[PDB]
Amino acid sequence: KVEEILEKALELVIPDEEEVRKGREAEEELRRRLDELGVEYVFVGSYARNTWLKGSLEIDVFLLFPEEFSKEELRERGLEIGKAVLDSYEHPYVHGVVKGVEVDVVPCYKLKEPKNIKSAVDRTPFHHKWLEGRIKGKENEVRLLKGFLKANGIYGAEYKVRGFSGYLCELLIVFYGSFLETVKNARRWTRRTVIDVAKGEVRKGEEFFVVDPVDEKRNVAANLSLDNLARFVHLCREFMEAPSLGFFKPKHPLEIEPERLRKIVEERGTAVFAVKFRKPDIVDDNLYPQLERASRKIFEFLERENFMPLRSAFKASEEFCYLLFECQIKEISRVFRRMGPQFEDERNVKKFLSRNRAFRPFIENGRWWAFEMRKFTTPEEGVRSYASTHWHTLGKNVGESIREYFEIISGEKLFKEPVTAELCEMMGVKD
Ligand SMILES: Nc1ccn([C@@H]2O[C@H](COP(=O)(O)OP(=O)(O)OP(=O)(O)O)[C@@H](O)[C@H]2O)c(=O)n1
Ligand SMILES: [Mg+2]
Ligand SMILES: [Mg+2]
Repeated sequence: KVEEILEKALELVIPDEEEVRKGREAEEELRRRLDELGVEYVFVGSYARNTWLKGSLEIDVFLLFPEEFSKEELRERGLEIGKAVLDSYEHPYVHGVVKGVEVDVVPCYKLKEPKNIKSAVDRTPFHHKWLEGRIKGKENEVRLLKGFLKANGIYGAEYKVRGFSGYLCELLIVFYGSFLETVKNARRWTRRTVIDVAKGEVRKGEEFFVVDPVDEKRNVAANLSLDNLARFVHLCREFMEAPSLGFFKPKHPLEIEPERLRKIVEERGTAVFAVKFRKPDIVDDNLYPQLERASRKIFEFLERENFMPLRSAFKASEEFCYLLFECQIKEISRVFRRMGPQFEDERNVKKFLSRNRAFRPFIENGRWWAFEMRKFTTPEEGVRSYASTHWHTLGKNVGESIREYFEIISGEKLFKEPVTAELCEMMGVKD
């Protein structure tokens, strides 16, 4: 059964004649442009090992340079070989297109093996060398892994996904031999599982760690979040229990009507709202970590102010960002208890009592307390206040945007914004 499912899964993960066509054209051409210049380079991507997922074609070329320091020559070479170009940020590289195919031209040292100068980009060539000879023949196993992860939103080590990188997928296929064996054993991974590829061993450690065979101190699964690891383990246990081709297919967007959402929310009886603001002009890897931090600070504020947040989420559209929240408390009393000093402190007590208040302070369990008034009674009002004077804690660029402008939105108005998918997921809505 399973083998039959994996067989049909291949038709979803293995590229196609018309994209294996573009990659074969752009490659020859790129070599021609690189050779004429007499450049030293090496293709090192998923493309270079035919392990790239269907529809995800892209080429990675690393230019090799000695022991000198400013490879602004790369800026030069790339621009001179790529039909179109862009500078993506020791991180600046050329990204463009050649014969229609996306290409990355990156600056590294033709290092006579492991040492890596201010390593990062310099490791990429060894990663390729280490894999090239071990992955041969299992290309499609890698593809099944990638396709499986992707269909479930966990392929990609970028901050927006915090999932499994392509490289991590190839080390795993190499360690276990195949996609199936990988999932079968991933059913027993724990948050303390250490997969040491170079030593062919699995042990227990401090956190989930997949030792890079090229550099033992590096955790290849550094960006995989604890929760996406958990989801993969659970997915594996589910697939083996009942394999289905559906695990290799994107789930379909819960086409939900605003009136059905209003009904779910009034039925849950919670306060559902979002903070809307202009999306700052920064790259995803910079934006997402700020959206996560801004969402956590606001959640912590809601917890502290006793609005009992249930869950939060965020969304980045083309022009705006949204921080979504759901709280168990829609309204809290205007009066609250303010803690005073122990009865023994004559001086501080006199001070605590000198303040004018609508009600009389009192002693309880040896300490003075006073009833005082809150400056807001709903989580929406609480957040309007917080976002107005504590935007500095919400990330450098996200906070600056909120400082210029933001609005708290709820109800139908909220349902009209492009955040319905996030809302449904946040509340666990099902079809
Ligand atoms: N040690 C490294 C460092 C970087 N890359 C590059 O980092 C990006 C991740 O790619 P890879 O790990 O090869 O997998 P994907 O490119 O995601 O492959 P696919 O989209 O086809 O699934 C790629 O452009 C790849 O060229 C790599 O392969 N190995
Ligand atoms: Mg690639
Ligand atoms: Mg790339």
